[PDB]
Amino acid sequence: NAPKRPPSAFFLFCSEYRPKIKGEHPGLSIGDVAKKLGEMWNNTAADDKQPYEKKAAKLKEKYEKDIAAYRAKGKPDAA
Repeated sequence: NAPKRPPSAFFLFCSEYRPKIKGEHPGLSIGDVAKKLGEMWNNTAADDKQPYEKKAAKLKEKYEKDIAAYRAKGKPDAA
C-alpha cells in the first residue's frame, strides 16, 4: 500500500550528477550526498528547478490522489 512519494524536484537533479559528486567525493553517505545536494538544489538557480520541479510535482500529485484515495478507502482497487 502507500503509492509512496515520487521525486521531490531534488530527485531529478540529484540523479543527473550523483555518480559525479560521488566520483569527486567517494566519501559521502545518505547524509552527505543529501546535504551536498540539499545545498546545490537549494542553489541550482531555482529557475533551473522549475523544469525538474514541475515533474516532481506531476508525480507527487498522482500520489496525492492515490493516497487520498488509499487512506479514504482505496482498498477495493477497482475489482
